Amino acid sequence: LPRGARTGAVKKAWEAYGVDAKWKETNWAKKQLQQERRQSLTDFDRFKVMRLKKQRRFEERKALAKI
Amino acid sequence: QKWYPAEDEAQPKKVRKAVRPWTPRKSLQPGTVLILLAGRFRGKRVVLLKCLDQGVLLVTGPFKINGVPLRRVNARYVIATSVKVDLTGVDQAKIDEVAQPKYFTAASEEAFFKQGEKPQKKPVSSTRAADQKAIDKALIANIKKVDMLASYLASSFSLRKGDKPHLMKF
Amino acid sequence: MSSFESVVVIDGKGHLLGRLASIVAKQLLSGQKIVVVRCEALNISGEFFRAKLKYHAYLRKMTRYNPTRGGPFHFRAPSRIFYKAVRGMIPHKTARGAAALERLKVFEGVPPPYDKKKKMVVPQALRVLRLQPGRKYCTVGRLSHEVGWKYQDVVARLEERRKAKGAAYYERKKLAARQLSEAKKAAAAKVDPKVSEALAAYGY
Amino acid sequence: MGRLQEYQVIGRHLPTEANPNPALYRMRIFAPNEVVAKSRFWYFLRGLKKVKKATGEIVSVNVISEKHPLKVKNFGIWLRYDSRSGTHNMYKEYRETSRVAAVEAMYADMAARHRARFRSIHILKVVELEKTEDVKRPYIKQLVAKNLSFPLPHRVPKISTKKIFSAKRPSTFS
Amino acid sequence: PSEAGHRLYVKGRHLSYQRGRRNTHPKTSLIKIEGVDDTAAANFYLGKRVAYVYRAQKEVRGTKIRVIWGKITRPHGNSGVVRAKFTHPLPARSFGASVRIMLYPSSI
RNA sequence: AACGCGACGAUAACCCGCACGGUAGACGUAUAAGAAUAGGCUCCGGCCUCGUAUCCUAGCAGGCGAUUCCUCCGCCGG
Repeated sequence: LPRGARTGAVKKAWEAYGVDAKWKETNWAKKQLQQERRQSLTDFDRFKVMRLKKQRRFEERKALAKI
Repeated sequence: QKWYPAEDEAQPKKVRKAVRPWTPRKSLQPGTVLILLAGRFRGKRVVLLKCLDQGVLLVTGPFKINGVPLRRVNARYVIATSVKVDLTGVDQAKIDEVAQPKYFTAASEEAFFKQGEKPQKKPVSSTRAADQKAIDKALIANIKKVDMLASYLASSFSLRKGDKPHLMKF
Repeated sequence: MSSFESVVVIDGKGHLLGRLASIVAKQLLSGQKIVVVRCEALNISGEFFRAKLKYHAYLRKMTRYNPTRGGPFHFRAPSRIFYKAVRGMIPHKTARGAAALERLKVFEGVPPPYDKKKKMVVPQALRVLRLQPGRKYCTVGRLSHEVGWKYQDVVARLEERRKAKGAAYYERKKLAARQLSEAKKAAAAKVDPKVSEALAAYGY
Repeated sequence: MGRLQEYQVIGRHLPTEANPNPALYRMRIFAPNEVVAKSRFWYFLRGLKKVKKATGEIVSVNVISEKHPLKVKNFGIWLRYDSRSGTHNMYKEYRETSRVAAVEAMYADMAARHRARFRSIHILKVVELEKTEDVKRPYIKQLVAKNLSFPLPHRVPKISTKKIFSAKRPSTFS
Repeated sequence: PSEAGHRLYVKGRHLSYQRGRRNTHPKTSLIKIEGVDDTAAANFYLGKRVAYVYRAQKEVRGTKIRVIWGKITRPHGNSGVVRAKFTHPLPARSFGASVRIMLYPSSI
């Protein structure tokens, strides 16, 4: 990136290097996307997760008891 | 009337306070699942039927899902949840019947001898049980189609650790 | 973020003295029970000798001290050096003030009730967050040891024993971390994958 | 002193029969608002010449905005302050994106290292250093040096002040 | 069995009265709501009902529980503390005692 | 320390009458490495600003009977 580059020149390097695609792969963004999706959960979709983690947990325990 | 005014009790002046219809919040719609916060059915999730006058709300359980009958409740004492159920097939004529104000409102030997005794719990009436069944018949059949709503409505709302209601989206 | 706990245990290592004392005294008055462990590992800013003059200065301005309750008594252990700090920050001549100190409970080392419990930290009083890197600091254990605390080698040997018990705790927690992660991978093949995407679309 | 702005203040003597069309003096004044910019203008003008506010009028007050506030440049500020000992002259260098930002930098810097307030401090000349090697100053010199790249060790992370208790000891590697 | 709770209130602590250095006014009390830390979060809890529940060591209605009711009037400070007005002022020895903040009246 | 403390030895019962069921503050009152902050952890793949996490969390304040599961919890003994 050239020093002091104006907005057009940084945009040229932005699209060429693909900063947005690399940021989505970055683990910092996945934690952010997990956080935003968690915060948008309504009360009825909170009742799914209580029911739904229970179903997932049951296959975890016979696997855990196996080993 | 009959009597001359026997004292100097002045009549009140004509007050300028006309009664105007109550405008409910946008989140209250027919079919919205509601969370009761006060009363004997606190914490219970219920389904709204009709918005009545002066902040009163007509709400059913339905009875076979959680146990809440046809009842009234105040708007400020309830929380509206983003899930909305369908009321296709529900009798609007029967709902308009149970929305009337008269519905939920209504010296001898036996009078003297029952002084101090605790009154016996009178049971449910035939019409109250029959109107309940007529309203709910198309209601829980609607509830079975949407997945996990039956266990949702039979459950009770509560707050866990870290549950901050100013951040919870309902 | 303003959570109410039953009792909160504060690890004392790497914490500055008066900033921990100011935060603790506000929670005691608010109604929080406080337990402080490792009072010998607390830190006081500045060089060691600066701590020595203010120890000599406190004994200077008091004629005929009580040997048992005060005077050089307060400096003869690290637990009660901290108790002297919290007491000057609390209305101790009031019954609300006395009640706030009964919520406090300070120790040197980690007693057996509190080594199996979780020890939190206070970010606003941590030495490495508040002090400049080149600034020099002293430990309250070596302040009390040069005043007359007698059990510095005692609390050391009990602490090196506690590390050894803690080493066996991780080695048990290592094996649980293997088995839990393995069971997560093992049951994911039969986790009914209509529902695995449902949890991923909700954040779990 | 605050978010100062630049002000062009032009004024002249109230005309008489003897001197119609007076001389129209102009001054550039840094001030937080216009009523301070006009006050500084009459303060200086009575200092050099005999004109005063009572016998004078102000013909214009205009804001001089930055031509390129998105470009970073070096500023040389000539200066004059009155201490207890007397008045002295010095010259500071600042690196900001605007002249009012450099004067903001000066006023905090001069009050810190020399304890000089707004009344004592007189602006002499603030001018953009157009070309390198006209920078006469060491801490600016290392910044204008070739391929600047420094680490950020021991950065204290933002922990919210209302989270009094923390479960994990924070890390200072971010 | 459910093995779940029944709490429908936010937890709070009675901090003090409205006061200066030395002039305390008992008719308004200060409450620290759990989870609120800015003035923005305190704006949610305004005009919510607030109950103070205690025990009295005598049964008057078959119960030793007595309640004092109130409401959250305005935010206090920048840290989420709120001002509460009750029917009667809270005692004094309840400084640092539990307070139940209800979720009614609701506008959600 | 006679108004601090630890270990140990030896150590108070049936009958008759009659008065009542605190605590500065429970409501999921769940969560043990150590050590450093010019570093560290690990499953050795990788990972650490973020405890904004993990566990637990449905039913008359939580019933009855099933279908169905050998998961979770509790009491006594070794």
